[PDB]
Amino acid sequence: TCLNTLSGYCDAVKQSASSRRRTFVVEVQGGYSGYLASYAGLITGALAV
Amino acid sequence: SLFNGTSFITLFAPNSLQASIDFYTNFLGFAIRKNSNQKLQLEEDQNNVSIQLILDPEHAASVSQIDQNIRNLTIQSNIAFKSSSLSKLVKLLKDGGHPVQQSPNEISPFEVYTVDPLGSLIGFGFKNPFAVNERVRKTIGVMTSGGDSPGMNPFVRAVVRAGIYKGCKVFCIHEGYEGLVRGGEKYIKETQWHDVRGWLVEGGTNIGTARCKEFRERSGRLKACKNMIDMGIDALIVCGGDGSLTGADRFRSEWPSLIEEQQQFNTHQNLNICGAVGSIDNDMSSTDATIGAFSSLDRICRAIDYIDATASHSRAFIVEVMGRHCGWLGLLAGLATSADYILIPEKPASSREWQDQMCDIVGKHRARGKRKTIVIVAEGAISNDLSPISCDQVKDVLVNRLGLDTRVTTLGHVQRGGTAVAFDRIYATLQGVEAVNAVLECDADTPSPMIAIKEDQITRVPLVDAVELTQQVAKSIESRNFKKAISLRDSEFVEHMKNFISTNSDHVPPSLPLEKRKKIAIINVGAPAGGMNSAVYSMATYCMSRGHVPYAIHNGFSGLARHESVRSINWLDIEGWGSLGGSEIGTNRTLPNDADIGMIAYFFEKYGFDGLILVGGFEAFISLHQLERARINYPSLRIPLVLIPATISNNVPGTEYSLGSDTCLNSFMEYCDVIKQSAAATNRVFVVEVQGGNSGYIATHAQLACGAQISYVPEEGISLAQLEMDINSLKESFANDQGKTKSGRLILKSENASKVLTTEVISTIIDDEASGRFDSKTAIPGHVQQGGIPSPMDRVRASRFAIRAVSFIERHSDRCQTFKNSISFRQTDEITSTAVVLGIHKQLRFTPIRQLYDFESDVPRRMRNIFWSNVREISDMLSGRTSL
Amino acid sequence: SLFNGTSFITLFAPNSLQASIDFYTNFLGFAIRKNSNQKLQLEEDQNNVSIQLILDPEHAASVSQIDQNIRNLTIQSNIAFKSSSLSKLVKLLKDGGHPVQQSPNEISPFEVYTVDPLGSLIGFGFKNPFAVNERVRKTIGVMTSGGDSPGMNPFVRAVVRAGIYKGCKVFCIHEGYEGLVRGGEKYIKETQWHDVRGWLVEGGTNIGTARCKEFRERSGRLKACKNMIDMGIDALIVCGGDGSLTGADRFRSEWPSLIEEQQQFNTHQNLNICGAVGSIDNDMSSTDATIGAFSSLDRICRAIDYIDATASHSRAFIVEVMGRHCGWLGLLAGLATSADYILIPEKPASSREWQDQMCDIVGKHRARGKRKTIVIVAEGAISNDLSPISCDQVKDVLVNRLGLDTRVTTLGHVQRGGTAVAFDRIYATLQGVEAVNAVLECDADTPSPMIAIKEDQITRVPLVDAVELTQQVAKSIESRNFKKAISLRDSEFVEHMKNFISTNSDHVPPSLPLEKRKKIAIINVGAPAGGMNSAVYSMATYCMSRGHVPYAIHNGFSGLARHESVRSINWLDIEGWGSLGGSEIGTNRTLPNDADIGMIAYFFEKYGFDGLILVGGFEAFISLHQLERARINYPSLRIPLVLIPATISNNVPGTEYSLGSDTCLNSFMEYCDVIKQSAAATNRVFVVEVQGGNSGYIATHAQLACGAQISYVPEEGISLAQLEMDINSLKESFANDQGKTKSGRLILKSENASKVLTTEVISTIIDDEASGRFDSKTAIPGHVQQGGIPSPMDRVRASRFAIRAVSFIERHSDRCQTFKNSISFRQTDEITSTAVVLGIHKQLRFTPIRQLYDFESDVPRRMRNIFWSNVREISDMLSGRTSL
Ligand SMILES: Nc1ncnc2c1ncn2[C@@H]1O[C@H](COP(=O)(O)OP(=O)(O)OP(=O)(O)O)[C@@H](O)[C@H]1O
Ligand SMILES: Nc1ncnc2c1ncn2[C@@H]1O[C@H](COP(=O)(O)OP(=O)(O)OP(=O)(O)O)[C@@H](O)[C@H]1O
Repeated sequence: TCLNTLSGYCDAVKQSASSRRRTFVVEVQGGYSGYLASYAGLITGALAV
Repeated sequence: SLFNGTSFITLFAPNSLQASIDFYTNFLGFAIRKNSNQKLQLEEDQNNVSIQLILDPEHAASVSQIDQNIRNLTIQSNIAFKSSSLSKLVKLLKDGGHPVQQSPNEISPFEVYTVDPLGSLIGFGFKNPFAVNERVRKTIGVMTSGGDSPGMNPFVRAVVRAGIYKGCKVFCIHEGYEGLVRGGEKYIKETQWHDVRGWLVEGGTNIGTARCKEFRERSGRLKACKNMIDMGIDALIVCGGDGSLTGADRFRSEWPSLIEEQQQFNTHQNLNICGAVGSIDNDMSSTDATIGAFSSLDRICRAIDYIDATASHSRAFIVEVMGRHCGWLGLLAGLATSADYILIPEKPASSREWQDQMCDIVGKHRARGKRKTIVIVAEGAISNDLSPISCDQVKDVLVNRLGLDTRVTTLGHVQRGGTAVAFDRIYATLQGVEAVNAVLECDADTPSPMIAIKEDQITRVPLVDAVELTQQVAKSIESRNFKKAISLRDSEFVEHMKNFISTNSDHVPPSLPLEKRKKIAIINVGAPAGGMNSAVYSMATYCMSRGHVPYAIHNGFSGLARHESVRSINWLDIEGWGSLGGSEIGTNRTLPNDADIGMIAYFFEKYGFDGLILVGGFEAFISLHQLERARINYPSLRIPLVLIPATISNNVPGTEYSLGSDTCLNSFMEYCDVIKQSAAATNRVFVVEVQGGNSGYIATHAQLACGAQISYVPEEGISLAQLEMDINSLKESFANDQGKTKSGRLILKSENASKVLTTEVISTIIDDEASGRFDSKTAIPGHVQQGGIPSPMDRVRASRFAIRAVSFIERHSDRCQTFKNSISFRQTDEITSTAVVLGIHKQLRFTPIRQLYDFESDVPRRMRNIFWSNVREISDMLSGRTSL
Repeated sequence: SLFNGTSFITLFAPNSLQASIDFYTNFLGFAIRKNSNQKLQLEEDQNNVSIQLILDPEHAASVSQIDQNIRNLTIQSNIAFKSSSLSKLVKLLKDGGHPVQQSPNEISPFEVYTVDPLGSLIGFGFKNPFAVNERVRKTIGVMTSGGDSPGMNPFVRAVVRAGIYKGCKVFCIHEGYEGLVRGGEKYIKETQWHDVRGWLVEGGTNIGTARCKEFRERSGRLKACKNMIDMGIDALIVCGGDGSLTGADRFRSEWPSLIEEQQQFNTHQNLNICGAVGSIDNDMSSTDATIGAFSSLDRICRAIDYIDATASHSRAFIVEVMGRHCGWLGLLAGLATSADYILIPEKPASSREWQDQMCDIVGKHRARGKRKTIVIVAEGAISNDLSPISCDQVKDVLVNRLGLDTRVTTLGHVQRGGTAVAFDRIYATLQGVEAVNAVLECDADTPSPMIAIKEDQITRVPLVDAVELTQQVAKSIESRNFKKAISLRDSEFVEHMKNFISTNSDHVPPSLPLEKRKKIAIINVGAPAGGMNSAVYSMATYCMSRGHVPYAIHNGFSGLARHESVRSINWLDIEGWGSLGGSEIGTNRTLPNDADIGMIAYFFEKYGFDGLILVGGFEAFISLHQLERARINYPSLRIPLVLIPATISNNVPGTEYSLGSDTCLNSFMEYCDVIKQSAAATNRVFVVEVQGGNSGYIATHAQLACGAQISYVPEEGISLAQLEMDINSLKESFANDQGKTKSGRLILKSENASKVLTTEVISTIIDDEASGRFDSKTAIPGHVQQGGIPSPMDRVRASRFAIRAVSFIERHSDRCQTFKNSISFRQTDEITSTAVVLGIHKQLRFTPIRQLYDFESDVPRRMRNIFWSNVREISDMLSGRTSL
């Protein structure tokens, strides 16, 4: 559910990133494990994670 | 020195003297000195102001009269006075029939004329900021009728709370008329404030609806009447459909059922009844939008959007739409999703068979390049001869007459389910509030009201007249006068019908003669907003419909001046633009003067634009004014300039509705729901940072739609005293949650409300003060609130406005070409009227940029007087907020 | 269109044609077309630029010559060219002897004339930012001589490091000449880079000084010579006093001591010698300040300040000052602390007994109100007949001739102890660096240098000529020609002597005739700075001395315009102002145009000011320009306007020294010392946030004075690569501390260096990267760096500048009154010269505001080209910093 919520959230981020904003640092709250962030990165086409 | 001071001004009168004596005393505050030697005007004590008046024939009546009229041209020796707050005197003179001259009309020196002309007034000796300005009780019954309509719960929540606040018992009549006829504690339950907790999010009707067979007869209507008098219900509020309200109207006229079988008959003598339309159909005639209509429209468009989100030849798609009597849902879905052909009851095929009509329109679209054909079939889809047209009927024509593989999508109950859209939540809530007030304000001589919306404004309309009018429309359809039926529907319906067929029709010869065809350009200025692309799509397709040449100025004023970004608009290239988010053209915050104004003017003449449409926020607002003021230098700019406000903020003066604010409101409303749901799962508050800048519009509306306890707005700010009061409110709120529904708590804080007391700071103060009784967490979504796919409302409103903009340019172009082809342009009133802002006011009106810039805006760094003050009051009422 | 393009310009010549052919080819880049038909000028390939020249008699020589001279008045039909970077062509024309016309001289259109006049050039069609611009090995020996002088350790530190960096062995000659004569490893030790650690803070001389009796004779001079050749010392650096350097000079001439008693005589044939003055006295003639002079002056003023910090009648105080030969310390202390009477050798009483002179001056002061009489007695205090005057001698006169209870304060060794003041640390260090270079650059044909300071600039002066000149002064004193002796001292000494006696003398008839007496006003604009009050004190007392009427404009331009803050200056009221911090008058950042410029002008005429002295920073700089530009409107402003820069930042162009920068430098230097000392106590770094705004001057100088490893400046910024490099430097620095002195580590970061990489952020990055090997802590003192009690230097410099300001107003007032009394003021060159900035440049000069505002400043939001580039290079050298 979270990954679905995040991908959708980022789709709206990249659309608002098209004289407002260019690069976005989306903060993922997945505890002390990089799983959430890593998964989210792959599915959103993030530059750096 | 030798000219040590100024003693007095000496004035000579002809022979008569009194006219001036009355002027300087009433207008300037002077007084005649006691015991006059012949037949001195001093101001006041502890001063040195004096004007001497003599009746000696030293000044002629003929000369003075000629000089007064000579001054009526907007030079002579004069006298100036030191006077504080000149603004007040200027108004007093102007309204008193005296002309005045001033610096920025804000203002520095004021100058008027008497029989003694040129009487100046300065607000100081030399240039500097000026001299400081001196010195009633009745128990209510709510019920819902007809099919499920999103927004019925928000309405009931509103009625329960409003009525409670106004000090009266609220009863919820379960199962509508069935519950009213059966009566008893079983169906008529007393409802408390905490019983309607979090109903904003809830879909359908928690009270319930039921079709009562008995109430259709006098048998039941009497039983229902008894039950109200037994329950002590002094007033009824019905929230339902057409017949649902017609039956309430019949019950109103049949109320004198005194039936001997007197204490109760004396008290419960009159029926206080109020109606609100709870329908997805939007069939009721005296309202612009019924409760549930936009949520239903949203469900339909959500499906169409998914259908469009794919590849392919020989494909047709049918969207079977719910809505038995009206074609509003079909027409608006068709408009919002640019459907090829719509089958609605108000516009059946007339000059040719519906199959021939459909195939021609569909065919033309496919031939020009459009591969995804979408056909919308209304529940009330009908032919000339009133024969209902089914989906299968439509499917076989597409499969057999054309070679298309047709896949039908039917919404069914989807169109009644889900939470109410922001518009339905905001409007159903306000309607609930109004329904209570109407019911309380009611007197036996006042005709029973129905709550209605008329161009984004809540009004009261007689229920009888609304019931009669809806029947008149049904009569027109049944009597086969569809053209008449269309005109009988609200003015928005007739405009949308016109808008749709024109935008649907490039592939037919132009509607204007060669001479009347123009070159219209469009730009996007500011941050992106939902409907920017729709305004462009609608304007281009409408231009093609008329025979105009639509031009798109890519990437604002910077793109034009530095790069010659004038680009043509091709119908096939703009396919699906009405449904796309952001700005395809490209938008920026660059102003015409921050880009080359001379270069903008050069390209305007190079491409010979006959008009300009600006779609954007406050920067596009300033842009209009900058282009208007440059008209003196450049004849190329002496053409109609129209602004269609597009900001998520709603900071642009001229409109009460900016494009993209509903898209934004709905995305934030969906975000806040999840946050409140999360708070409901754990004794916790959320401080939710809101966008919109210096405009508090979005946080105001999000507070109402989400049920936030507080909303901190930039216009009010955040005081420590209010913060302490509000924190103590939270402390008490959680101490009283023992027993009630756990719906969760929100505080909405517009980033601009406080630079010091920030979302994060506020939340840490809540934790500090909470003393472990509850916690606070922030929710900072960011400048993502824009949203992708624009709301059906935004897509629809943008279409309407883009067309009104083109139509204004059509009207004013002839007048402009007089100023365009001529030098010696002195910047008259006929020309300033052409640089305008399209807007909603109570009425859809074009307002000249001059009056809104000079008088209606914080032109400066603030970029923003609010209208939403009442919405604020109601949302504080509904959440129990105590201000200071 | 029909006029589709522009082919070529056709020019007709008289009969001769060649002069123009040479002009358009050299100046415009044109070329003559190959094989001319008669006896075409095209620019380049793939273009369309062409100018046709015909020799047909269609244009007359007489008409063309008259038209060229007619244009020499700064209208005619012309031709404009599209050309990038017009600035380059304008310089090429002007320097080539051709006049040009332009927009802001920054610039937009350029226009010159040939035999074919008015050849225009535009940098674009219409208004917008323009078209982009196209396409040697020798081993050194250091010694200190004479009495302890603060700054001797900083100097030696500099010599040891500079010499090491330049790749040569440095030997420290312990016990000066004694060590040189005795020789051996016992006195001549090889010194390493880490051996001079934290010597900046250390007082006196770590090497040591000793009076060598043997070196006074040829007996010792020979022994010393041997020891140098035995130690292999190829060069000597002496840091000491007068005789200390005269003895080195005698040793230089006596160096040809070949003495047979040849390998060594061949190599060590010439004496590379360099001198630096290490004295508190400031007696050496070819330098403006000797090393230790300002620290000694500081000790004296610290005592006088404590004496003044009390109540009381019948009280006199004697400050016995160390300084045997010169009166510089006495004179400067007297000036900085406004002492009543000073007893210095250069100015003994002449026309009357010193007792009569003293009693008269002291008496006059007490009579006018001054209750705390301060008398300064020099070590060299003398009478006409060269009889030394003692403290007791002075005490008895005050106790017996006047009724004063006299308490003597004697500084003694206090005047040689303590750390060197910021000026001494900065200057001694740079002198050390220069001494090394001088010694290396030396050749047998070059006369032995002495390092000298000449108006804040390090220079080389022949030691013989400096030794000779000091003797000449001593001769003048001994031959009783004190007037001569005074003139023989540096130009600053003669000016200070004049400044002191004039400021000491309201209580004597004015020095100017009635006609030549003026009304001079003073304002303080910007944030407070040490010396603002001193500039006011000195200007008022100097005005009274001349017979002028000194006026003070309280609380800047806002106070004048809004409140009429013109106030008179009473001598008794300004008692002790020269020693007070901040602004007694009141200062603010309000600009003349942000206050009413018309009102400023009104009060300037109401009070009839003959001149204005602005004491303040960049806002006072803008203020000058704003007052200068308003001269066209207001005759009242057509008077000399003088700015004395006062900022802790040193951001004002026109000076290299702003008032209050030494006060500030010293307070921050004292702060950094404590922070470094704390770092030294715990493997720790401190990131110290520095003030000064967008000016990197204070952090540059603080880095040098404190021994900070890095200083992050706004002009350079802070890159991640430099930050990583610098962190790795720290990593290595701590890894190498194993064995050496623990002196502590500092990084100075100007707040404006980075908005992202802040003091706190930088420090957290250091900890992250340090990986537990060391830690980082911040030091953020804040906007407190201003400082109270201004430095003696600031008090003294402010006096000097205030007097130069009054003297300029005296000179220029006569010229101004021509423009003042006349309308038709066309804003000439004679008038623009009067609005000036007083400043230090290499020379003390007045620079017209026009050239510094238009060309030398970042007028905009930056408020600031730097000079301190070399200081930066040296401080990185001394700390081992590696840039990118
Ligand atoms: N139901 C519809 N859905 C979409 N577009 C329509 C529809 N009806 C008409 N139009 C638009 O109007 C254009 C003209 O339609 P048409 O030629 O059939 O004339 P009409 O006056 O609307 O029809 P009739 O006289 O039969 O009612 C169409 O080609 C189409 O682009
Ligand atoms: N040693 C001093 N200390 C302080 N002020 C002095 C001193 N000598 C002179 N002045 C100042 O100069 C003023 C005028 O001095 P004076 O009346 O002695 O004439 P003079 O030219 O300085 O003396 P002389 O001819 O004896 O050298 C004094 O009233 C005082 O302002």
